[PDB]
Amino acid sequence: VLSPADKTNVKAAWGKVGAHAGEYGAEALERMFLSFPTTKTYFPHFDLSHGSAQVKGHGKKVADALTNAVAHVDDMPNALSALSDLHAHKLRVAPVNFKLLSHCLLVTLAAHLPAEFTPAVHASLDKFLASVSTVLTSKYR
Amino acid sequence: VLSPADKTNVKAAWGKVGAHAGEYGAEALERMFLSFPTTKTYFPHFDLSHGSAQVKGHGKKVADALTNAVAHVDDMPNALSALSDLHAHKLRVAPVNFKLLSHCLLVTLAAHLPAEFTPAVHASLDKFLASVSTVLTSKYR
Amino acid sequence: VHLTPEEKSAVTALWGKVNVDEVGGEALGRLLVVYPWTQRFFESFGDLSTPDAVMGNPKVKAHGKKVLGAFSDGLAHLDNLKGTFATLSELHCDKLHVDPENFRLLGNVLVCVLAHHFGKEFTPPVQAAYQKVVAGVANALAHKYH
Amino acid sequence: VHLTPEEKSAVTALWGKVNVDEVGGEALGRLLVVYPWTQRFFESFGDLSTPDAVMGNPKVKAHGKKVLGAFSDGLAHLDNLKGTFATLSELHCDKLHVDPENFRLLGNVLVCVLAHHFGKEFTPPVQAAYQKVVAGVANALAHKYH
Ligand code: HEM
Ligand code: HEM
Ligand code: HEM
Ligand code: HEM
Repeated sequence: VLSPADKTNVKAAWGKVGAHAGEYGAEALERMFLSFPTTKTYFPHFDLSHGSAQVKGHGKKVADALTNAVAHVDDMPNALSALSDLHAHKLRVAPVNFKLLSHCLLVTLAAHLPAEFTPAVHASLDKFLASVSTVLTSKYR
Repeated sequence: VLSPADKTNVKAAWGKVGAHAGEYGAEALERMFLSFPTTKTYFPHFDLSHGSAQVKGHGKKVADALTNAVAHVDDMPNALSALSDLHAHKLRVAPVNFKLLSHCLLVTLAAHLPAEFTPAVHASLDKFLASVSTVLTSKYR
Repeated sequence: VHLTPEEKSAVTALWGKVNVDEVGGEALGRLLVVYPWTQRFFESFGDLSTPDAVMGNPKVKAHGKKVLGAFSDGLAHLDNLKGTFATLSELHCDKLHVDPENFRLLGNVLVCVLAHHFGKEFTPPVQAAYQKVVAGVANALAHKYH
Repeated sequence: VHLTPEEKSAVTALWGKVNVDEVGGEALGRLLVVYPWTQRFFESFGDLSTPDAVMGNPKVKAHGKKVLGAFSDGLAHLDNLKGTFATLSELHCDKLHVDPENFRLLGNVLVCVLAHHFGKEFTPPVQAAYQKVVAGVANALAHKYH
C-alpha cells in the first residue's frame, strides 16, 4: 500500500508537474506507442503521429485522471470507479499494457523532473502508478 | 475480488484435493521447474530430482498454505500474514514467478479433477491463485 | 534453440489424439470466460452473457475451430514457426488489431485444456514441451507487429 | 532484436555522452531501491538499509560500473547479443542464480536513469531505440538458463 512517505512523494512530484500534466500525458502516450508498438492495437481509430491532436487530447484525459487520483490518494478506488468500469467493460485493455504506460509515465516524469525524481520519489511514483493500474483493472473479472 | 461464487467454486474444487495436498503440490512444483527453468534459481541448493523428498515436502507446505487460504478466503491477508512477511523479507521471489507457479497449479488441478474443472471453476481458481499471489507479494515494497 | 527431438515427438503424438474442432471451441470459450476482456473482438458473435452462453455459442465454437485449425497446421513446421505464422501476424496486427498478449493467454488456456482433456498423460515433460510450443506460436504471431 | 539504422545511430550517439561508471552505479542503486527484492543478490555489499545508504554504497557503485561496462561493450555487437553475452548468461544462471526477470527490470531502470540524466534529449524515438537494446541484452543474458 501507499505509505505516508509515498503519498508525500507523489503529491510533491505531481505538484511540480502542475499545469504540464496534459503535455506530459501526451508525451507518455507517444513514448508508449513508439517503444511498445503492440499498445497501438487499442487505438486503430487514432492518428498516432507525433504532435497528433488525438494523442494530445487523450493525454490530457489520462493526466487529469491521475491528477484526480493524486487528489484522492487516500480514497482512490472510488475516484477511479467510473474509469475501472470503462476499462473493464468497454475498452478491455489487457492488464499488461498498464505496466507499459506506467513505465512511460515514469520516464516522462524523469525527463522533466531533474530535481525531484530522486531514487525515493522514483520508488513512490512506481508504486502509485501500479496501484492506479491495479484499481483500473480491478473490475476485469 | 473473489465473489461468493468464486469462493464456493474454490472450496468445492479444493475440497476435492483433500489428502492429495502434498502430491498435487509437488507435481505443480515439478511442472514449474520443468516448464519454466528460471524458477529453479530460487531453489539453487534444492534436490530437485523427480520424486525427491525435498520437493514432496515443499509441495506439501505450499498446498497446506493454499488449504489455509481457502479456509480463510474471507480474510487471506491475515491468514497468510507470516507467509507474506517471509516471501517479502527473506525469500524475495520476483513477483512474476507467482504467475508461473499459479499456472502450473491450475494445470495440476486440471489434470487431476476432470469432473470439477469446468470453465467457471477454472476462472475462479485462476482468480483465487492470483489473489493468493497478491497477498504474498503485498509487503514487497 | 527450443524443442529437443524427444519433445517434438511428444508434441506430435499427443496432438494425434486431439479433436481439433472440439479443443478449439473449448479453448476459445475458456479464454473468453477466464479472461473476459478477450470478448472485445467478438461482440458480433451474439450471446456471451454467461460462461454457459459463451461455451455454447456457435460462433465462438466456429471461430475456435478456425484458430486451432491454423495452430494445428503449424505443428507440422516447428522448424519455421516465425515464417509459418508471418502472414497471420501481419493480419492480426494490421487488420484485426489484436493485442499479442491475447495469444499468450490463449496459449496457457490451451495448455489447461490439454491437461483437463488428457489427465495424467499430460505429464510435466509433455507440458514443458507444449509450453515451448505455445510460446513459440505466440512469439511468431507477434513477430510482424509494428 | 533488429534495431533500424536510425535507432543504431541514436543509441551510439547518446552513449558517447554516458559516464559509464556513474550511470551504472545510479542504475544499479535504483534497481535496489525501487525493486527491494533485488537486494538478495547483494548480501555481502553492506549497508542497503535506506535509499541514501544504497545510493552511497561503494560496492554498489563499483558493481554498477562492472555491469554497465559489460552492457557498454555489448553495444559494439548489437547484431550478435546472444553470442556476446553467452558466457555471462551461463555465469548468471549456474553460479549466481540470478532470476532473469531482474535483467528486464534493470533495463527499465537504466531507461529511467538516462531519461532523468539527459532530459529532453532522451526523446521518445531515442527511448524506443534503447528499449529495443535493453530487451535484447536481457534476452541474451537469459538465453543460456536451463
Ligand atoms: C495510467 C493508466 C491509465 C489511465 C489513468 C487511463 C485513463 C483513461 C481516461 C481518463 C480515458 C477517457 C475516458 C472517457 O473519455 O470517458 C481513457 C480512454 C481510453 N484508454 Fe485508458 N487509461 C490508462 C491506461 C490505458 C492503457 C494502458 C491503455 C491501452 C494501451 C488504455 C487505452 C485507452 C483507450 C483505447 C481509451 C479510448 C480512447 C478514445 O477513444 O478516445 N488506457 N483512459
Ligand atoms: C501460490 C504461491 C506460493 C505459496 C502458497 C507458497 C508457500 C510457501 C510456504 C508455505 C513456504 C514454506 C515456509 C516455511 O517453511 O514456513 C514457502 C517457501 C519458499 N517459497 Fe514460497 N509459496 C508460493 C510461491 C513461491 C514462488 C513462485 C517461489 C519461487 C519460484 C517460491 C519460492 C520459495 C522458496 C525458495 C521457499 C523456501 C524453501 C525452503 O528453503 O525450504 N514460493 N513457500
Ligand atoms: C494460436 C493463436 C491464433 C491463431 C493461429 C489464429 C488464427 C486465425 C485465423 C486462421 C484467422 C482467419 C483469418 C482470415 O479468415 O483471413 C483468424 C481471425 C481472427 N482472429 Fe486469430 N488466431 C489466434 C488467436 C487469436 C486470439 C487470441 C484472438 C483474440 C482474442 C484472435 C482474434 C481474431 C479475430 C477477431 C479474427 C477475425 C475473425 C472474423 O472476422 O470473423 N485470434 N485467426
Ligand atoms: C545488463 C544486465 C547485466 C549485465 C550485463 C551484467 C554483467 C555482470 C558482470 C560483467 C559481472 C562481473 C562478474 C565477475 O567479474 O566475475 C556480474 C556479476 C554479478 N551480477 Fe550481473 N549483470 C547484469 C544484471 C544483473 C542483475 C539485474 C542482477 C541481479 C538483480 C545481477 C547480479 C549480479 C551478481 C550477484 C554478481 C556477482 C556480484 C559479486 O558478488 O561480485 N546482475 N554481472
